[PDB]
Amino acid sequence: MEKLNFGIPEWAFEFHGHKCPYMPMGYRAGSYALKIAGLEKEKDHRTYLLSEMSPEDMNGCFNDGAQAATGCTYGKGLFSLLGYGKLALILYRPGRKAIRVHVRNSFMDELSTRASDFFRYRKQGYEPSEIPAGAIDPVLEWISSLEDEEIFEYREIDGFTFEPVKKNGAKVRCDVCGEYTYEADAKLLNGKPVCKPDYYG
Amino acid sequence: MEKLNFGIPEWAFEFHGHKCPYMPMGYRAGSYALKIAGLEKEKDHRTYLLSEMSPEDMNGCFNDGAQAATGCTYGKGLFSLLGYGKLALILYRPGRKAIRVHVRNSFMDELSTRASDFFRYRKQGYEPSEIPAGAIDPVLEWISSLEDEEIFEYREIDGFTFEPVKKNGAKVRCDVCGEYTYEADAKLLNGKPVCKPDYYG
Ligand SMILES: [Zn+2]
Ligand SMILES: [Zn+2]
Ligand SMILES: [Zn+2]
Ligand SMILES: [Zn+2]
Ligand SMILES: [Zn+2]
Ligand SMILES: [Zn+2]
Ligand SMILES: [Zn+2]
Ligand SMILES: [Zn+2]
Ligand SMILES: [Zn+2]
Ligand SMILES: [Zn+2]
Repeated sequence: MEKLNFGIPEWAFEFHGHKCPYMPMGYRAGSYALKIAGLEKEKDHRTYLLSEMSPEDMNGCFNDGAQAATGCTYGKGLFSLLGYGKLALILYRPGRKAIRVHVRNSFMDELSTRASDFFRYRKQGYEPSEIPAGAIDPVLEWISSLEDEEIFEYREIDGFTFEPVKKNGAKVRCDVCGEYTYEADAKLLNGKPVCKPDYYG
Repeated sequence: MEKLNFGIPEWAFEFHGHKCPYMPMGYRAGSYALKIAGLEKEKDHRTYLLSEMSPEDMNGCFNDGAQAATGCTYGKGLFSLLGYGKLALILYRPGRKAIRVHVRNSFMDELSTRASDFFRYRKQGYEPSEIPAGAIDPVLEWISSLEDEEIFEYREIDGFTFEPVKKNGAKVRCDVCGEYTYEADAKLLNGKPVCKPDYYG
């Protein structure tokens, strides 16, 4: 698709399912990383995107936006988390210096004020779909009015290296349940391929 | 957005970036899991989706489709991989029996024949965007012509339990670099919060 809501494609909101400040921020961050790199969105498996967040962080919606803006998705094996707890992305394409993008602390301080209504709802436990548009639309409008430079900082990293997980497409029927199992995940039980649930159980 | 290409929303293809058989299969699987469960797409953080694939499996594009169909995304903390190497999903909403959906081996055998052109290109190393439409469009048309029952099997699991990762939104300025760091990922160095890169380096 192709049409914008608060400067973010409408499709990105349909993927994510709701309006919140972090998915747009992640989208903006991913777009900015590409602009800096002089790259277009990734259609295939060439460029890597690493988020500095961890699974324990709230606001992981940032990662949906980042994947959405760059085409470096978790499913394609191009998106991963480093676990540092920072609102930052590292775009890396082998043979080039990686680009790190960080959301400014000063932007975060202003977002806390600007989006206090939205965050008060979230603190009480209301899911984003239950939050009134008046509490979120002005925040997204504000974010869309800012230049990339007002939200983010960046730098090139010199010695960055990253080797992704080695992938394998071969499959074999599990000896116990009969289901096709990717060889990479099959266990051997007396010379026969067995899926993990049947091996360990 | 809202318009279909081969029975899959056009937006899902823009997110993923290219045409391949597995993203649509994952989309179909996720949609079927919801239909069986009697649930609508997840706008927020209520339902969990677990893929039985691992990061070492080729065809992880299945996972983009699954997230896209269900609204159970990796960014929202609702999507995870179990690492069994099966083309299967488990939809789970606390207080109900989980639903497991498996892509039939027989469907996989027919896909190998039906999509031999596409897979020959992939075996040579051509990325999906470089593959001619004639090698992929008839495969997607075929998939759209099949009923859910022709592609998948399902079952309810009785004793399924899953506790997601405990999340925390609090942040503190790292004592060394000054960057806001989610407390959940901060290290303590003589009573001061330090981000992992500054702690370990
Ligand atoms: Zn969100
Ligand atoms: Zn910074
Ligand atoms: Zn107010
Ligand atoms: Zn609620
Ligand atoms: Zn098995
Ligand atoms: Zn794909
Ligand atoms: Zn089966
Ligand atoms: Zn041919
Ligand atoms: Zn190529
Ligand atoms: Zn630090």
